[PDB]
Parts: sequence; structure tokens; C-alpha cells
Amino acid sequence: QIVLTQSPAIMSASLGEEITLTCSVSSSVSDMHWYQQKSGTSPKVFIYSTSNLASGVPSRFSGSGSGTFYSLTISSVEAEDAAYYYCHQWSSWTFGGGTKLEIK
Amino acid sequence: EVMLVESGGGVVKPGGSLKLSCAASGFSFSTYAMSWIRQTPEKSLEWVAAISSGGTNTYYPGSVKGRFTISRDKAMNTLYLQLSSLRSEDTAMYYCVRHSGNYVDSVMDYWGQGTSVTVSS
Amino acid sequence: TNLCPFGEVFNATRFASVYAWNRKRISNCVADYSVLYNSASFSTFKCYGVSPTKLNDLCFTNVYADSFVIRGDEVRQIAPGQTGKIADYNYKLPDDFTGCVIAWNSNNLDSKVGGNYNYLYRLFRKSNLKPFERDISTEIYYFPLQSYGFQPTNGVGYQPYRVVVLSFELLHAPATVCG
Amino acid sequence: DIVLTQSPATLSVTPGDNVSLSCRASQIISNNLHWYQQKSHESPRLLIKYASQSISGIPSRFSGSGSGTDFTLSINSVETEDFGMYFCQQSNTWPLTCGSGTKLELN
Amino acid sequence: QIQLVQSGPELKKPGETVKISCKASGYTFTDYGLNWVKQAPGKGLKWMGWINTYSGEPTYNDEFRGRFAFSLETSTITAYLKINNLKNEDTATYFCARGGNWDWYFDVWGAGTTVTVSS
Ligand SMILES: *[C@@H]1O[C@H](CO)[C@@H](O[C@@H]2O[C@H](CO)[C@@H](O[C@@H]3O[C@H](CO)[C@@H](O)[C@H](O)[C@@H]3O)[C@H](O)[C@H]2NC(C)=O)[C@H](O)[C@H]1NC(C)=O
Repeated sequence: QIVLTQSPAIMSASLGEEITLTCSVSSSVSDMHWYQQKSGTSPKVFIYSTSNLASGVPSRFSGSGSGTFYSLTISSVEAEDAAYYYCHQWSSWTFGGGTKLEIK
Repeated sequence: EVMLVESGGGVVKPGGSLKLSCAASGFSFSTYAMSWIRQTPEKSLEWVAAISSGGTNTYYPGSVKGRFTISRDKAMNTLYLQLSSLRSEDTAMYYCVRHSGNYVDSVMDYWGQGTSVTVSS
Repeated sequence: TNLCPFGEVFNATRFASVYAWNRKRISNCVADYSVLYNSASFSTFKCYGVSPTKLNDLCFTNVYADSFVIRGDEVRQIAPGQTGKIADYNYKLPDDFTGCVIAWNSNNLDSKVGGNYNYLYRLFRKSNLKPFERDISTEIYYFPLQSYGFQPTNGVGYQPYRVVVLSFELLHAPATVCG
Repeated sequence: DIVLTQSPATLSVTPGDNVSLSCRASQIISNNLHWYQQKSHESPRLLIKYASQSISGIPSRFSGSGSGTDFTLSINSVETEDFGMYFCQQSNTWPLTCGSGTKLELN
Repeated sequence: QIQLVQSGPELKKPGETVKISCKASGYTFTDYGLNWVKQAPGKGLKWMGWINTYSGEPTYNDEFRGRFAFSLETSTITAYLKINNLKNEDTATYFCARGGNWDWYFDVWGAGTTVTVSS
């Protein structure tokens, strides 16, 4: 079936840097969403259809990717963006392992 | 504005049953699809249920198959998820989400607060 | 007042696979599509040139009902203007396709826990394909006809979605199918 | 839906004869007809599948041929236990349905 | 051996509800679904609709729409038939047939319960 591997478990990025977040699949899927969850609140949506941005989110969260690779781009990292990040496609039954972005 | 609340999350010993209920308020209810996602204590999400717009199509994975019976209400604008025959691993925080398209295929925009069900003793 | 045999293509046990889709030419019918549209058991009812409430009261001469089985993740890409792994090797639509595409979820029939290894899709081709054309050529490219690995618990985008594709057509001929 | 008409309603054979049977349809199916045989007040069994092939455990005279919309079950030099009620049911469209039924009777 | 052991005969009055069992054995239960066949006396068979052997969802015929249910539990290999609101004309044998999920020929059958209804 489908597994979503995100490596590593936690990426390191001090402020002002531009880091990207990975999401890979075993069998090739058409698209991949992107969800964001802080520590203690319910998750929220950031990106659907691999490039479109959700409501009320600043214009640095614009990712891309196709086939078996889907990347999540953040241009200028801000210290508010310290949350657990999940990518999940329609054809999953199980989310990604989740990667938390920390500030060095 | 879109508003979702949850309830019913208590404690049941393994073997018992429990019913949840996600009340919706703030949109046309019988046009969008909803689904239930549980959150493991290791914070790894997976579906347990998914229901289409007209309440005709329900999908569950192989780990919770045969017992987790989701149900949609037409009148009072709520949404029930019924659980039974629990196991030791099914303790999780259960969210209530809403899709944007009339099927399950679209993305999940609005999320509930989530109750935590615990199987212990 | 005779009604069109839609039962022989909407109600069938074994839909053919995508690379060898069955085509059924329809003529001298009366086709009340309101029985189809108001069924509400279909998942994706997309129309591509006639409005789905307007399609009842206009005539045609010959409408082709193609039908096949694809993964749920690939039902969107049999629309015009999209090219993927399905829509250049197995079934490609023209850019002025006139008709409605009808699909639903079919995890009940075409699923076995060991696998359902008989629905086949053409993975590799020498070049791309011209629309409304098939090729049952099981010669070596590397065996190209790999099967879908289907299962009852595999994914809602990987359950088999039995899709029938209407294709309306009006030529220089007396139109019959009005309703 | 299809309805399946068997003809005639009854037979009258002597043991050792080569007599065939008839099952005709109202739609045209791609050889998706099977053939069942039921004796008195018990369960029927399968004889042949897809109107031309055959499975194990079946006597050799029980073979059928022909596709399209008219199908015939052929048995030659019958036995003194092959008599009873014989059934044909199709498997193409829905719902599945069986024939009305014939009675194989031994003179 | 591969067989579908059934229940015994019944005798009800109009207004009751029957539960006919059909237990499978030998073959693995997930590869092949089950069926139900109603043989009215001196009549032809009728296909009462099948049941998906894994998930448990039925699919009735267009004639047995109400007053029927195809229950199933898979802890023990056992499938049920439930008949609501028994009338005067439902007296028949009820086989259960192991029709496949890719072929739909009833290969291996059961015995059948000759249910009867009377005032
Ligand atoms: C493909 O087959 C399905 C059955 O598996 C057809 O659905 C059934 O269609 C019939 C008529 O086409 C419906 O019968 C009608 O029911 C109403 C009550 O709702 C009754 O008052 C009428 O007199 C008539 O008998 C039946 O309800 C319906 N069943 C379901 C579950 O939808 C389907 O129409 C077929 N597709 C075609 C013909 O395109």
C-alpha cells in the first residue's frame, strides 16, 4: 500500500534561512496536501493541490512537487513557525511520520 | 462562521463501547463531506472513518473494520461516530474534520476541538 | 416509446480493463438522463460541454458509452487537457470532447485480500497516443501490461472506480436520441 | 433485466439416447451463461461454466457449446441417474436470474 | 472437504421473524462471497442478492428490497439471513451459495432450510 516517509524527524533552521520539507511516497500519487499542528491545538491546513495556499496564511508557504516527491517551501523562517507538519494525500489511510521544524 | 464541537470522549475498559457526536454549526450541512481522524499518543494521524455528502458511502481501513460505524444526521445538524469492541491501542484523540468538495477526495479545511478516549483498566 | 438499453452498460458484472475498453454504439434510442443524474450514487458526475440539467432536451445521432476500471486517484485525469500515466497510454480524450463522464466507488466487487490481478493497464509505450484509440498489443517494449494490485484495504484513491464515459456526437444525419 | 426461457417444459427419453436441451435469452450476453442440475428436494450442482468450459467431477457427456443469445446443453447416451430438473442462469447484467426450468423424464 | 453447513427447518406464524444461519468451512472465507436462493415449490430459483464476505455490506435484489437483511459476523465463520414481517407466500427452501467475487457462478452449495408459515 501507501506509506509516507518524511526524513528526518526534525529539521534545523535558524531565523532568516530558507529550508524545504520533504514528502515521498512508495507508489506514485498525483498530489499531496500539507497540514500544520502546534503543541496542544488541533491541526490546520496550509497547502492543498501541492501549490495552492489556504486561508489566512502568509505568502511564504508555496510548495511544489509531483510523481513521488513533494516539497514544502518556506522562504523566510519566523520563530512562530515551530509546529509539527504533516503531509497527507487522499490515497493514504495513514499520514506521514510528521516533521517538526525547530529554530536553532 | 464554521464551528465544530465534540463531546462524548470518556473512559471505557477494553471490550466495551462508546458513542461520540460532532455537532456542526455554520454552513449548509448536507452538501459537504466529513471524516474522523484519530491522533495517536505518538502524534501520528490516520483515518478511522469517512462519509460522503449524501450519507451513502462509508470507508474504514483494515485496522478498525467492522465496528466503527459512522453516521450523518439530516435534521439536527450533528454527526455521530459509534465505536464498539475496543482494543488496547485504540486510545487516541479523535478530531472531526470537514472537506471542501462533495466527496472525500478534497482537502480538510475546518477542524473540531477533539475529544480523547482512553481504554484503561 | 422504447427506452435506451443503459442497463447493459451501467449494470454489468465485469467491466473490461482500461487498455481494452468496451465500446457500445447507441442509435435509435430514447435516453432519459434524469434517471441517471438523480440517482446520486455516483461519485464524480462531470460534464464537459452540455449542462447536466440541460442535457435532456436536445437531440443527437450517435452516443458512444466507453467504460473501464481505473484507480480512484486517476479519475480526475481522464478529463480533457490533462496528461498522466493513464491519459496518454490507455485512454485519451480530445480537447473538444462533448459528453459527460460518470464514475462511482466500486470497492464491493473488485477486491480480494490476496489481490485482484486481472485489471491491466499499459505502463510503457514507445510514443504517446492519439485520442479515441486503443491498442491490444501485448508485445515486449519489459512487459508493458502490469496489473493493478487491488485490495479491499488499500486506499480510497486506490479502490477501483468503475467509470463509464459517455460521448455525445452530432453529424450530418437525422438525429434520433431526443427523449 | 433478462428473463431466461427454457423450452420445452418436459422431456421423455429412453436410456442411451443423444438428446439436447435449449435455453434462450432476451438479451445478448458474451457467453456468461452457466448450467445447473437439481434433483428432487435437494441442492443443485454446477455442470459447466461460461457455456463452453467444464470443471472436475463431471461425467464426459455433459458438455455445452455456442455463444450469443441462443445456447444448447448437449448430453449424449444418457444415464439412469441424470434425470431431474435442469437450470440455466446468466451472469452478465444485474440482477442474476435463473431459467424457468425443464424436467428430464425417463420413459 | 469444502461445504456450507446450514440450519434446520422452521415453522412460524405470520408476523414473526426468522434467523437462518449458514456456516462455511475449509476454504478461506475472504476469497468468495455468499448468496441466497429462494426456491418456491414447483418454480424456478430467484437470486436474493449477495453479500461481500469481508466488509459485511449486503446488496439486495430489486424485488427483495424491504423486509430482508443479510447480517454477518466474522469472529466465527457464520453468515445470517434475517426476514422481517413474514407473510403467507414466503414458504420456500433457502440455500446459501458460494459465488465468487470475480466469477459469479454458484460453485459449492449448502443443504437448504424448508421454512413453512401457517396461521
Ligand atoms: C442498474 O440496476 C439497479 C439495481 O441494482 C437499478 O436500480 C433500481 O432501478 C429500478 C428501476 O430502474 C428501481 O425500481 C423502481 O423503484 C421505485 C421505488 O423507489 C418503484 O416505485 C418503481 O416502481 C420502480 O420499481 C429501483 O428502486 C432501483 N434500485 C436502486 C437500489 O437504485 C438501476 O436503475 C439500474 N441502472 C439503470 C437502469 O440505468
